[PDB]
Amino acid sequence: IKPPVQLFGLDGTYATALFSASAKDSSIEKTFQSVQKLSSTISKDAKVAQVLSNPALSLNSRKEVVSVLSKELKLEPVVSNLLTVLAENNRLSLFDSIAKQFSVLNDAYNGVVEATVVSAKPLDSKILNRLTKSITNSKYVGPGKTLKASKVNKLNKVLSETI
Amino acid sequence: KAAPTEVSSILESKIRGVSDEANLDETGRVLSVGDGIARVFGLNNCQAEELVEFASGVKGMALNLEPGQVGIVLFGSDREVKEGEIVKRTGKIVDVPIGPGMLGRVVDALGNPIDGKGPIEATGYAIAQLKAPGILPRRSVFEPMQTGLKAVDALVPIGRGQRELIIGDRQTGKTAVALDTILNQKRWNDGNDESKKLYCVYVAVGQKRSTVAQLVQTLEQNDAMKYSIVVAATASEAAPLQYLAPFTACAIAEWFRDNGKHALIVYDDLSKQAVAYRQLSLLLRRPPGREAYPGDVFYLHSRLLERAAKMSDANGGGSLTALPVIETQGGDVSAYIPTNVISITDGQIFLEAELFYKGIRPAINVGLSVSRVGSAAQVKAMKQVAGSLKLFLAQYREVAAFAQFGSDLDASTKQTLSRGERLTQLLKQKQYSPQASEEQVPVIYAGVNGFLDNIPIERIPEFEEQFIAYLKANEGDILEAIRTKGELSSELLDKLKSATETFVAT
Amino acid sequence: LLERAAKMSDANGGGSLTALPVIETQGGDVSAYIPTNVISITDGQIFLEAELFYKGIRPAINVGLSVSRVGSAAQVKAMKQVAGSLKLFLAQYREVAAFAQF
Amino acid sequence: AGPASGKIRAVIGAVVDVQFEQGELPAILNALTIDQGNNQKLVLEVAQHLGENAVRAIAMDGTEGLVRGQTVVDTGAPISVPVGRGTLGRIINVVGEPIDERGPIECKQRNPIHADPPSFVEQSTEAEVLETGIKVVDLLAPYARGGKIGLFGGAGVGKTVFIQELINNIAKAHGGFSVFTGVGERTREGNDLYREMKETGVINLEGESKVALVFGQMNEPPGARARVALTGLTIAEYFRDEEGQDVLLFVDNIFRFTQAGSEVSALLGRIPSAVGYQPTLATDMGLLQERITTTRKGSVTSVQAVYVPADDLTDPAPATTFAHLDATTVLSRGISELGIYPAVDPLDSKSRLLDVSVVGQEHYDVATGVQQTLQAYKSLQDIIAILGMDELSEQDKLTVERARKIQRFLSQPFAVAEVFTGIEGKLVRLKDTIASFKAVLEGKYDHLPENAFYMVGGIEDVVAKAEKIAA
Amino acid sequence: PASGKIRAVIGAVVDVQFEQGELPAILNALTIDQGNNQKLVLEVAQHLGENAVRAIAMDGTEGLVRGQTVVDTGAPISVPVGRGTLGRIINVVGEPIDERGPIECKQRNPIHADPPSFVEQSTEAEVLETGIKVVDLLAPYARGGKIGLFGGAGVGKTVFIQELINNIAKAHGGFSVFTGVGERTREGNDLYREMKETGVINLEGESKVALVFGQMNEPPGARARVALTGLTIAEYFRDEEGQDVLLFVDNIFRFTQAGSEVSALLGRIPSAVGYQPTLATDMGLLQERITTTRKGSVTSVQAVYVPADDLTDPAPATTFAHLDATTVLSRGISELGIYPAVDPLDSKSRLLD
Ligand SMILES: Nc1ncnc2c1ncn2[C@@H]1O[C@H](COP(=O)(O)OP(=O)(O)OP(=O)(O)O)[C@@H](O)[C@H]1O
Ligand SMILES: Nc1ncnc2c1ncn2[C@@H]1O[C@H](COP(=O)(O)OP(=O)(O)O)[C@@H](O)[C@H]1O
Ligand SMILES: Nc1ncnc2c1ncn2[C@@H]1O[C@H](COP(=O)(O)OP(=O)(O)O)[C@@H](O)[C@H]1O
Ligand SMILES: [Mg+2]
Ligand SMILES: [Mg+2]
Repeated sequence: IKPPVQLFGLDGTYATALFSASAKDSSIEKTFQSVQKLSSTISKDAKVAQVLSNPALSLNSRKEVVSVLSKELKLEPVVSNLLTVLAENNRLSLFDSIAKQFSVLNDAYNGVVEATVVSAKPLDSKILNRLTKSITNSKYVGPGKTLKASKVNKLNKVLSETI
Repeated sequence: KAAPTEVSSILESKIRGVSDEANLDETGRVLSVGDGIARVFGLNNCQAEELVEFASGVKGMALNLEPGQVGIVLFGSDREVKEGEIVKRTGKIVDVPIGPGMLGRVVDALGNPIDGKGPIEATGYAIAQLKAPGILPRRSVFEPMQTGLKAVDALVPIGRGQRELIIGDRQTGKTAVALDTILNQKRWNDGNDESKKLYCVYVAVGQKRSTVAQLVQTLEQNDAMKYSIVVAATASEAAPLQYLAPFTACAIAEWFRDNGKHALIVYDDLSKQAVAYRQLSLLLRRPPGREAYPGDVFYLHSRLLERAAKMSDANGGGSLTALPVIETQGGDVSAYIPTNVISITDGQIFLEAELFYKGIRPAINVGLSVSRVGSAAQVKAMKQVAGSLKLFLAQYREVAAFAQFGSDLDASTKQTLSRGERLTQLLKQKQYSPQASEEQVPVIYAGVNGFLDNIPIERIPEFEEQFIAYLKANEGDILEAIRTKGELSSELLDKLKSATETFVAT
Repeated sequence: LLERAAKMSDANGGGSLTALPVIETQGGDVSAYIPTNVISITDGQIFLEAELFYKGIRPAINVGLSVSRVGSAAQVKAMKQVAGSLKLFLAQYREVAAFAQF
Repeated sequence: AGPASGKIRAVIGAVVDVQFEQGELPAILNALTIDQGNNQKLVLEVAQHLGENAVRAIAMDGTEGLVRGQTVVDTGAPISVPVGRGTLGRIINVVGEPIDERGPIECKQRNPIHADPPSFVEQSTEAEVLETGIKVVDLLAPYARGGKIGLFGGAGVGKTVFIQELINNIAKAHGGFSVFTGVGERTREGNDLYREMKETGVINLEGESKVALVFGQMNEPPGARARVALTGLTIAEYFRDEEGQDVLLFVDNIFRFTQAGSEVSALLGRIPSAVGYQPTLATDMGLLQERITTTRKGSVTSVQAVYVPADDLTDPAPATTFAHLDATTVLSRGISELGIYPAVDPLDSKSRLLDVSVVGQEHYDVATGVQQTLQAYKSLQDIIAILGMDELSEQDKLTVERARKIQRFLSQPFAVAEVFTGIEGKLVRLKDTIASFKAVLEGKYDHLPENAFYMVGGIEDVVAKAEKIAA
Repeated sequence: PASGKIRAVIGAVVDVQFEQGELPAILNALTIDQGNNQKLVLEVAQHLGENAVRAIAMDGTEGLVRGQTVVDTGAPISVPVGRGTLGRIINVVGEPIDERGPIECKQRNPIHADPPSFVEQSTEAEVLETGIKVVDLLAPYARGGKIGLFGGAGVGKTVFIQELINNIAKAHGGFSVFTGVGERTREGNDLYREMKETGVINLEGESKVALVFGQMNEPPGARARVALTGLTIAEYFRDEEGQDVLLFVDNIFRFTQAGSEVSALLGRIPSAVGYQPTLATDMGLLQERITTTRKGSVTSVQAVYVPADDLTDPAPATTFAHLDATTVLSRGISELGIYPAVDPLDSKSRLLD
């Protein structure tokens, strides 16, 4: 099963390959919280980051370090197979790209995205985009909106071109 | 940064399961096809230069074995292969059929018969990429290769086991010298002496479909296609079939030299074989070099030419001749592909386009063509007349500029101009008209001694046919003794001078 | 871009478009990559040599190199009658001019 | 129906990558239709397959206006073209559509442009000569009937005028039908060739025609120029195999087929070869030249014209086509500036029918004697530029005068070049050209001048021009 | 023993994957078991990373599958040195190719070694006596330098090499080492039979010249390493025994062309006239080893071939900077009555001061 989200084709196909096997027997909800624990315990830790980003170690040494850290964290289902594929193919240096592409699949098929103005929009999970953007723009413009431009820049450029 | 093999489609297979198919060794899936190249994913048990087979029936040769994929060069069209097709492995290397049953039929680059005469009784199977002979299993070139031309048997005489290059421009005498040498072996192949026969091996590579059909029809009318192998390799096929035509033809011709017979390979042409090897290497993601060629440009032509050598008496006593034709651009013999073939061969026959339009048939420059074997691989009867003719031809070429001022010639200048013009016109022969060793020894002795200086320059063509016909009916004992013994004693020199002096008075 | 400038027929309006493309050479080398590509697409070329331009013969138009593919059909009938042998007189006068220096 | 719909993912120039489904991807050399905004379509030929349910296709027209994600339906087969008797007299394109504004081509069958060539067992050798009418073609390099003819030459030497003059005296009196397929020509050359055939009886709009017109000059993109040779050869191959007629394919020019493939080879993922060419130059030229041969069903006399790059015969597009042609008519730029019309090289042109067993013993001695006198005049001319005419004897003085008169006698005024020469067109036969050349080499026309043979016909026109010039 | 697995095989270049810590260094010979062959030598070129290093095979790589056993020798391409290699035809890997049994050598020196230092070199240029009247007076050969033998076919190139090796072994007591790199198949068999009939190579007696086989029928790794195998046997006689050895490289132009073939197929960019980028580094690593030390010297008499008669090319100007002498053999004499054809005006040397 391939979802219509494209997401590159070579580098972005890492998270899309494991999404086909995780979409069976309801196993997409536990993969979101398990993917965030692998990046938070390597970035702000200063321990397993320098010992894995180098071009040393071996094939059996990289697989034993991922299995020892997953037995005391939050990985017991299909989360252990994702780290073993990136260790033998030398893909452990870009662990943030595999975790970021996995969260974009759940937000596209079960919610909206894009933007509008100023900050972010609302990203509702209704159905169509025409009936959800009109009901959320009137409730967000009144509440908040500090406005800290587009109409003043277009009027000044039209007067300079005719002079 | 990025790589191939596992990508999108191939990358979404190992995440669900690390098994799926239990093969991944003898079979493979095609991931990218185009320009005669198929990137089959898998096939870990496939060796280098091994034959393959697709699902549509087209064969392939795995030459670029990567870690994730396997670059195979298809031998046919790219329209039959698609993305996701099954590619099986044959388990063997690129081989071809050999033996005595291939004589009389035109085979292709893989050994299949294309003449339409049934199957071929192959007595063995030899690989295309075979090793050449060593320095201990080779002997000196002592046998003489009768080509039929009067200017080839006296100047640059080729022998059995040597490599004579056929350099030249476009339409100047490239394929004409190779066709006359193979048709001149009818006097020895029709007999019973197996050591005197020489099986031809014409390997047409790069030519069109009409050029291969015209050359095979001319050899069958003169009884010369019964013991000559024809390797058909047109330019309408793939790049893998034309590049492997030199290795497949050398493996079939090596069976006769390893048994006790002689062979003669004619790689026509050497320039077309280098363009086929560079086309498959440029599509396999490889770095190029000089003149858009690969790194092994000099090793591709030297490996196929070193296998045609003369064996010793302990190996069987056979030999193999290699006649590669180097198609030059505009007469420049110091090019990229021209310099590599001349340095690896033991002699080269130059052919200029200016001497072919004057009247020299064929255009063979004596000052540019030379043989590395010398007079060691020639007959003793023809070596006595070629020794004095080499010094007279070299002196007349340097003093040829004084021919425009004939009113200021001296005594020694007029003798060298008259003898040099009659010797060059006597060696000019027509197409498909080869001469034997006995007829060429009588014509060269009459011009080197001084029996042809009294005749005119325009009567040199009529004197060659009149002296050859009168010697076969009046003095038949002198012509038969020079061919059987192969030498000339004291009684043969006195009988040849008396017969030529009596016939020069009319 | 040069194929669009062609003479239309009577059913298309009867108009035409003339194209005058100038090719900047380097030392009179007309056998380059951009020089040989534009000369084999246009219907004739006007060779401007730098040898006759410095002597005073302006404009330096070589009669033996520049030619027109249209011929005498693109010229007026008045100029073609009085100068019918102008193309043949340029080739005969060039060979006779070199004999004076011998 | 099961239409293989594809989505456009990349579009960079002539190459356009189309992404389809898994398993429903098209094969190589397959026509892909695309709906635009007009009433026509955007034909695209699949070249290679990049993988991941995507294949790179080459567009045969303008790629402007294509967005990412458009529908790309597959036809299932290759580029079909109309064949038969309905294509005669109409101007067909590279995709098989009419461009003459004369309605649609009512054809019963449509064959593909991509097809395999003949085998080695189906080849039929021949040795018949074909009379063209020129004095320098019937004496030096004679054209073979049913073979490939190549008119090599530079820019402005006479390549387009040589193919037009031969079609007005050989194709108009032949039993079979012609096939003028122009690839990489000009916009003005296509309109002048169609109007000349209608006034001579070759293309009748209200009667019967025997000449197939295939459009495709340099005004299109690189995909239409490379496929113009395969579309024009498909209509001529059906008349010689299914109908069994001596077809005559006229390609102008033959050098544009190899230059069109090298323009899109850099964007397809291939490395460049020598002189900026493609790596598959000998494989793409041999697949199209082998199919235009003579088999057992019929003959096909191909009269293509090769364009030398800046007068260079050592290029990769000129030297690779010399091995697949019987008669080669190479032209020189130096002979065209002296007044020889046309500039036919008497020493560089060679043919396979120039032997004593095909033309006879009398014609073989005349061809060898004319080539020996012309080759000897080049060596004697270098000594006259430093020493002068004082070093020449009696034999060298007579050979210089005979070589100048023989070079001007072979140049005859063509019928299509009457607007540039002024004189009328003359056509000499094969028997009159051999008798006039043998009499001048013996000493029967030594008292005549050199201007009596320039721009004349045979032996009858040379005697009438000498008496009128002396009065 | 360190074992490896073959990961890639694209012609002569073959990549092997080792383990952690047991990875081989550069210029390391790798052993590989085949069928009819003994061992396929594969010199290590560089390391691409991720426990992988690209190597260049010195023989045919046809028949190798992905996952073959590749054992590491631990050092470079060793060859047999000493007095046991005299009279036998050796190869680039130090194996016999004369079918006369194995070379019973006591030690094996590697082909990849450093040259002499600045403190162990000769402080004065000495002349080398050859015995010829036109060599000891005109262009004198330097003790420990390079001499170019330029000449055509049939001028006297093969007779000059045989006479110089016999005169140096009788007047000075030095052996020779003929390393025919880039030679032909017919030229190697004719040179071995002609030396036995003259007295230079004796099968039953005592030999005085080494034979190193190096035809162009092999791959690019065997032709480029043919110069290092012949120079290692000649250098051992001057450092251990102390003798003025004479090395012959026929031809000198084949060594420069073989080095650029293996470099262009690895991924390196070309230089001028299609040459390799390290032209001055590859030619200087083999010419500096044939110098004069404190125990002996090593003369070089290679045959330099000009490319298309051009002395200003990249293969002619790079080899002429290290040549101290020159033995030009023009075609003007020969048949004129001079034995041999030695030009007294074209043959120049830097030691004639
Ligand atoms: N010695 C000769 N005498 C007369 N004619 C010759 C001679 N040698 C060659 N020819 C003519 O030359 C023509 C071509 O010969 P050949 O096949 O040897 O060259 P080619 O293969 O055509 O050259 P290219 O491949 O460059 O076209 C033949 O038709 C033959 O008539
Ligand atoms: N028989 C002839 N007599 C006089 N001029 C000729 C003859 N044949 C060709 N030409 C000239 O050669 C030129 C060819 O022009 P063009 O066709 O554009 O170039 P190419 O011939 O290289 O395609 C024409 O301008 C014409 O004047
Ligand atoms: N000192 C000499 N005296 C007479 N002849 C010699 C002498 N040295 C060499 N030669 C001749 O030179 C020839 C060299 O032949 P060869 O070795 O085949 O060519 P090359 O020397 O170019 O390798 C021999 O045939 C030999 O007769
Ligand atoms: Mg040929
Ligand atoms: Mg034209």
